[PDB]
Amino acid sequence: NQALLRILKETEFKKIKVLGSGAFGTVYKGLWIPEGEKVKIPVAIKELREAANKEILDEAYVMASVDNPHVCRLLGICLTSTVQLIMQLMPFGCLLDYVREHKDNIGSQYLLNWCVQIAKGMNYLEDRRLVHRDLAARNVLVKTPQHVKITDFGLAKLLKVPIKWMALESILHRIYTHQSDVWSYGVTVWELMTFGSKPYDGIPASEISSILEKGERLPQPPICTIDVYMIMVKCWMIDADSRPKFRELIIEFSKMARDPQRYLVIQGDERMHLPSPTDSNFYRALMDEEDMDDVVADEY
Amino acid sequence: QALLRILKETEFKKIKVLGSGAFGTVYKGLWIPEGEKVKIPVAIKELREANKEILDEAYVMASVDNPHVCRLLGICLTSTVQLIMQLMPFGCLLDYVREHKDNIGSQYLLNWCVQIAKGMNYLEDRRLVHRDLAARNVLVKTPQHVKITDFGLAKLLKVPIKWMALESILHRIYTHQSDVWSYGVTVWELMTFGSKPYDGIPASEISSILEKGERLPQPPICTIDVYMIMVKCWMIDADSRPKFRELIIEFSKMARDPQRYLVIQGDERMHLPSPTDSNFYRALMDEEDMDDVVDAD
Amino acid sequence: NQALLRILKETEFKKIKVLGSGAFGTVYKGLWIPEGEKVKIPVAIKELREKANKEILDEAYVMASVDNPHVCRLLGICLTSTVQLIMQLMPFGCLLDYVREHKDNIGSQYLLNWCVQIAKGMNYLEDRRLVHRDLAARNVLVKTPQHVKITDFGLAKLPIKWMALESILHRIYTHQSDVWSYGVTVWELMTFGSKPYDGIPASEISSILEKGERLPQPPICTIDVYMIMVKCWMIDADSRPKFRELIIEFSKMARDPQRYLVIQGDERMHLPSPTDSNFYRALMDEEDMDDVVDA
Amino acid sequence: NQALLRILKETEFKKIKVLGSGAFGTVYKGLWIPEGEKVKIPVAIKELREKANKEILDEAYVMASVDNPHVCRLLGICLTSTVQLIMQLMPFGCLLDYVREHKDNIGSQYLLNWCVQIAKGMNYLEDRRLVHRDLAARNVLVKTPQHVKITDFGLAKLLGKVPIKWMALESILHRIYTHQSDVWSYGVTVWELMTFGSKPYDGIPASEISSILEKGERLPQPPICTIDVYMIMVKCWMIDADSRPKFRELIIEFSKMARDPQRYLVIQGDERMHLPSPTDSNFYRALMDEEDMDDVVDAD
Ligand SMILES: */C=C/C(=O)N1CCC[C@@H](n2nc(-c3ccc(OCc4cccc(C)n4)c(Cl)c3)c3c(N)ncnc32)C1
Ligand SMILES: */C=C/C(=O)N1CCC[C@@H](n2nc(-c3ccc(OCc4cccc(C)n4)c(Cl)c3)c3c(N)ncnc32)C1
Ligand SMILES: */C=C\C(=O)N1CCC[C@@H](n2nc(-c3ccc(OCc4cccc(C)n4)c(Cl)c3)c3c(N)ncnc32)C1
Ligand SMILES: */C=C\C(=O)N1CCC[C@@H](n2nc(-c3ccc(OCc4cccc(C)n4)c(Cl)c3)c3c(N)ncnc32)C1
Repeated sequence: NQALLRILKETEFKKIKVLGSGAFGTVYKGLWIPEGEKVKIPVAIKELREAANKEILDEAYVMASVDNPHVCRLLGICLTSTVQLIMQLMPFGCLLDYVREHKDNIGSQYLLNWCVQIAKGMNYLEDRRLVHRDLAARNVLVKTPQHVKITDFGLAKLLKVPIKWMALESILHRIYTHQSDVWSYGVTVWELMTFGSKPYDGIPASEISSILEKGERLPQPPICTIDVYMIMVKCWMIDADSRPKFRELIIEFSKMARDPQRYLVIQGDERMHLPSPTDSNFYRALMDEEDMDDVVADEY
Repeated sequence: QALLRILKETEFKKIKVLGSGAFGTVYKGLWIPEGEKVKIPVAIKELREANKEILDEAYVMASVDNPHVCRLLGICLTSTVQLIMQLMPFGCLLDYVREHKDNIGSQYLLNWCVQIAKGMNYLEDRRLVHRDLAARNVLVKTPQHVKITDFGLAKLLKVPIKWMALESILHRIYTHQSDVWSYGVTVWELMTFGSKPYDGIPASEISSILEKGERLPQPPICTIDVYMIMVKCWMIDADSRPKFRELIIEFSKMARDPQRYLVIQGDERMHLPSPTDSNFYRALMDEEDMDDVVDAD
Repeated sequence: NQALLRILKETEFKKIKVLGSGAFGTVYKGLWIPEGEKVKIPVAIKELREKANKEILDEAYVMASVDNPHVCRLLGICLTSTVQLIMQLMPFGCLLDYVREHKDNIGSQYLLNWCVQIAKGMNYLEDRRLVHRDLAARNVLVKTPQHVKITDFGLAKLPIKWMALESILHRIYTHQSDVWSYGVTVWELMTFGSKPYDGIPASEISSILEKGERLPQPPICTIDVYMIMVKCWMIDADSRPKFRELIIEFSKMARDPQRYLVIQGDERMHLPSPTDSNFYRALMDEEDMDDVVDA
Repeated sequence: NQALLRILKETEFKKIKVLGSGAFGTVYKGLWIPEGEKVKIPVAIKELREKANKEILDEAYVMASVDNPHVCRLLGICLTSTVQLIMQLMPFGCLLDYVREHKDNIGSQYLLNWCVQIAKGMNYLEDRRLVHRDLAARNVLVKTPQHVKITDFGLAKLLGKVPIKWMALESILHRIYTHQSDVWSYGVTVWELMTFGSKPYDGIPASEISSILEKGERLPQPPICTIDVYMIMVKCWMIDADSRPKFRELIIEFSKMARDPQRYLVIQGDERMHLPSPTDSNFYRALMDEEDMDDVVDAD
C-alpha cells in the first residue's frame, strides 16, 4: 500500500537534538507537532547527507511496508535539499552501545534472546525477499532491552565500506544475498558476545579478504560456549548455501534460550537477573504496546 | 465449484510467516468475511514461480473428502498463486515427532501409519497420484488425527530423490505403487523420529545405491515385523509392493498390540490418550467424523 | 563304541584362541599334537560351563556315535575338573553368523540348500531317535558354503524364543518340538540372521504364542516358504511336519530355487561350478556326503 | 606367562623425552640398552602416579599376556618407588591426535576400518574377560595408518578425574563397569573418530552430564556421518546395557559398511583420497609392522 508512508512537511517537524551519526546520514530526536493540534510528539529523524528522489520514494514505500515485531518500520518521509526520514524513536539506541555499556551487568538470558529476535526479524526480510546489506550490532535497535528490532535496511539501495562485517563473496565480488547477511549476522552475534568489541581490530581492511581465505576467522569469546561459537563459525562459511538458513538460527538459538546458562559462560550469571514478569510487563505498557512474541527463562 | 472457494485479495491477509517448503512458502492467515467483525485463522501457501490450468488441478484438490486427506478450501489468483486451507497449529508430523521425539507412544506411531495409509489409499481409490509423499507433507490437525497434504501438488509443477522410487527416479515414472515406496520412507521417517533418509548422501549417488540394495537402516524402535513392511515397499518391482489397502490392515492389527511390534523406552510411563482427553480434543480441535482410534485389546 | 570317541590327556591338546563363548560352554581354537609328532593339527575345544563324570562319558559316547553329513560328530572328550569337547575346526564357523555377513551377496540357491541340509541332519537325529532340544542357526556350523553340519545336539545334561510352546509350557521335548525349533532356524536364514522376537522380553513369549502372533514373514521368502515355517510352529505338536517331509518339500523347492525365494538381482549371483566345488570338497570336504541340489 | 613380561633394572633404559601426559601416568620416549651392545632401541615408558608390589605385578602380568593385532601388549615393567611401564614406541602415537592432524585429508575407507579394528581389539578384551574401563581414541595408538591398536586397558583399576564423558551412565551414577558399559565408551570412541577429534559434550560441566544423559541428549551426528552410522553410535548410548550392541555385532556391521564406504560417510574429496595401494601398504608392513594382522576390507 501507499497507505503506509506518510509525506511530511518541513513545517510539520523540527529537529531538537542529534541522536547519532551513520555513514548514510545524521540522525536526530525530533518533535512532530500535528497540524491543527497543540501537542508535540517525540520521533527520530535521519536526514541523508547526499542526494532521483522519486526513485527513492519507491524505495521508502517498501521500507514503510514491513510488518514484523523485530523489524523497524519507516513511518514517514520528507523531501527537500536533503531527504528526511521519520520513524519511531528509540531511547535505548543500538544494541552495540547497549552491550558495551552494560558489560558487567549483562547476563546469559538476554544475549541469546536478542540473537533469536534478529533471526526472526531477518527471516521476515528473507520471506519478503529483502536484502539488508548491512547487519551490524549498531544497526539493530532496542525498543526496550527485552525487545530489539532490526533497522537501516535497504539504505544502500537508497544510496565507507565495512569490510570486517562483510562476507567474502561480498568483499571479493560485491555480491549481496540473504546468506551473505548471515555472515554479517554471525558477525553481529560475535559482536554481542564480545560485549561490543570491534572485529578484526587493527587489521588493514585491504588485508581482510586474504585472512578469510587463509581461514583465520574471528576468535571465540571467553564467555561463549563452543556450542555457540560453532554456530557463529557456521555463518562464516566460504560457500553461502553452506551457511545456515535463517530459520535454523531461529530454532537453535531458542533451544539455548530454554537452557541459557549452560551454553554461555558469564561471570555471576546466576546473580544477575532477567526481568520479572512484573518488570517486563511494566516496560511493555509504557513503551512496547505492540504485541510481540513473548521471550523465552524456561529453566526459571 | 461448490467445493472450492475463489477468494479476493481484499478477503484475507497473511499475518504470520510460517514455513519454508520446496514447493511453497506457508503463512498463517486471517480471513475476514464481508459484513462480519470476525477473523478466521487460515493457512496460506504462496507458490514460487497458465491461470486456467491451475483451476483444473485446483478443483480436484478442493475435491478430496477423507479424514486423512486435507482439502483445499480456496484459491486466490494473482501474479502469485495462494492456496487456502484450514490452519493446523501442530503443523508437520515431521516437526511434531522430532520435537516430541524423546517421548512418544507405540500406539500413536502405528496409528499414524494406519492413518496415513487410509488417506493414501483414498487417493489411490480416487486415482490421484501424490508423486511426492513425506512426513514433512503430513501435518497434525490434532495429535491423534494427522492429515495428508500437498497431495498432487508435486505433479502439477529440488526433487525428492531420496523419497522417490527407483522406477520413479530412473524414468520419472509415477504410480500408486511408486507412492507406496514413499510411504515406507514416511513410515521410516517417523520411526526414526524425524531423521533423513540417505542422510547427507548425494542425490546423484542414490539411484545407484538403491540398485546396490543398500536400503534404509532399521530404526532401533522398530520391530523386524515393522521393518519388513518397509522393505516390501522398497521392492524394485512395483507390483510386488503392498497396496495401501493391505497396509491399513497390518498396522491396524499391530495397533491392537503396540508393544509387541514396536519397542519404546519407558512406553508404559508414556501415556496413550485418555478417552476423556480424546473427546476434549475433538470438541474444539476436531469436529469431523472419522474412524475410531485403535486401542490395545 | 570305544573306537568312536577319543579321550585325550590335557597334555595332548593345548587351546590357542577364543573364537567365541557358547551359552553352554566357552569355545576355543585349540591345537592338537600327536604323541611324538612335530606336527600340530588345529581343532576346536569347548569347555563346559560346569555331577558324575561317568554319566557324562556315556552321553559323549552317544555323541561320538552319530555319523552323518549334516550332523557334527564329537571326536574327543577331556575329563578333568572341567569337561572339554574337541571337534574339527571350521573356519566359516557359525551358520548364523555366515548369513549375517553375506546377506547382500548371497544367492537364492544356497539358502534353500541349507534348509534341506539341516532337515536331513535333524532327520538322522530322529532315526536314531535322539532329541536336540536346542536347534538354532547359531548351532549349525558351515563346513563349506555348500555344506552345513548341525551340532550341540543332545547336551541334555547341560532360548525361549526358539523354544516350542509345549517345551516352554511344560518342559516337554519331542521331535515335533524340534520341528518348531527348526522353524525358527529357517526364519533366521531367511531373515538373514534377524534376531527373533527382537526387543521383546522373554516373559511375553508364552502369551503371544497363546495369542498366536507369530514370527513375521521375511521379504525374500515366498509365501510358500513361510507357510512351512508356520506349519512348524503349531499348538499341537503332531500337526507339524516331520523332517522327512521338510526334506522332501525343500529339495523340491531347491530344484527351482528362484520360484520359492525372491531375491533382488538373484540371477547375477550364483552357485559355483562343479569345477570350483570340486576344489572345495578336496581341500576341505573330504567327507562322504550328498552333493548340493542344483536347479 | 612369566616370560611375556620382563622386570627391568633402572640401569638398562633411560627416559629421554616426555611425549605426553595421561590420567594414569607420564609417557616418556626412552631408549633401551642391551648389556654389552653399542646400540639403543626405542621403547615407550609410562610412569604411574602412585597396593603391594606383588599385587600390582599380578595385574601387570595380565597386561603383558595379551596377543591381538589390534590390542596393545606390555613388554616390561620396573618395580620401584615409582612404577614404570615399557612397551613398543609408535611414531604416530595417539590415534586421536592423528585424526586431528589429518582432518583436512582423511580417507573414507580408513575411518570405517579403524572402527573394525578398534572393535576387533575390543572383542578380544571381552573374550579374554578383561574390561578396559577407559576406552578412548586417546587410548588407541596408531602402529601404522592401516594398523591401530588398543592400549591402556585395565590401567584404571589400579589407581585409587574420571573420564566421565566416555563413561556409560551406569558408571557415572553407580561406578559400574561392564563390557556393555565398554561399548558405550566404544561408541564415544567412534564419535571422536568420525568428528575428527572433537571433544565429547564439549563445554558441558561433568556434573550436568549424568543429568543430561538421562534427559536423552546424545552426541550429535557428525557432519560427515550418514544416518546409518549414527544409529549404531546411538544404540551404544542406550540406557539398558543389554539392549546395547555387542562387539561381534559391531565388528560385523562396520565391515559391511566398509565395502561401500562412500555410501556410509560423506567427506569432501573422498574420491580424491583413496586407501593406500598394496605396494604402499606392503611397504609399511615390513618397515614398522612385521607382525601378522587380519585382512583389510576393500571396497573394490
Ligand atoms: C556362532 C555361535 C557361537 O557363539 N559360537 C561360539 C564359538 C564359535 C562357533 N563355533 N562353535 C564351534 C563349536 C561348536 C560345538 C562344539 O562342540 C560341541 C558339540 C556339541 C555336540 C556335538 C559335538 C560334536 N560338539 C565345538 Cl567343540 C565347537 C565351532 C567350531 N567347532 N568351529 C568354528 N566355530 C565354532 C559357535
Ligand atoms: C596420545 C595421548 C597422549 O598424550 N599420550 C602420551 C604419549 C603419546 C601416547 N602414547 N602413549 C603411549 C604409551 C601408552 C601406554 C604405555 O604403557 C602403558 C601401557 C598400558 C597398557 C598396555 C601397554 C602395553 N602399556 C606406554 Cl609405555 C606408552 C605411547 C607409545 N607407547 N608410543 C607412542 N605414543 C604413545 C599417549
Ligand atoms: C547505533 C545507532 C546509534 O547509536 N544511533 C544513535 C541514537 C539514534 C539511533 N537511531 N537511529 C534511528 C533511526 C534509524 C533509521 C532511520 O531511518 C532509516 C530506516 C531505514 C530502513 C527502515 C526504516 C524504517 N528506517 C531513522 Cl529515521 C532513525 C533511530 C530512531 N529512529 N530512533 C531512535 N534512535 C535511532 C542511531
Ligand atoms: C514440516 C514442513 C515445513 O517445514 N512446513 C513449514 C512450516 C509449516 C508447515 N505447514 N505447512 C502447512 C501447509 C501445508 C500445505 C498447504 O497447502 C498445500 C495444499 C495444497 C492442496 C491441498 C492441501 C490440503 N494443501 C498449506 Cl496451505 C499449509 C501448514 C499448515 N497448513 N498448518 C500448520 N503448518 C503447516 C510445513
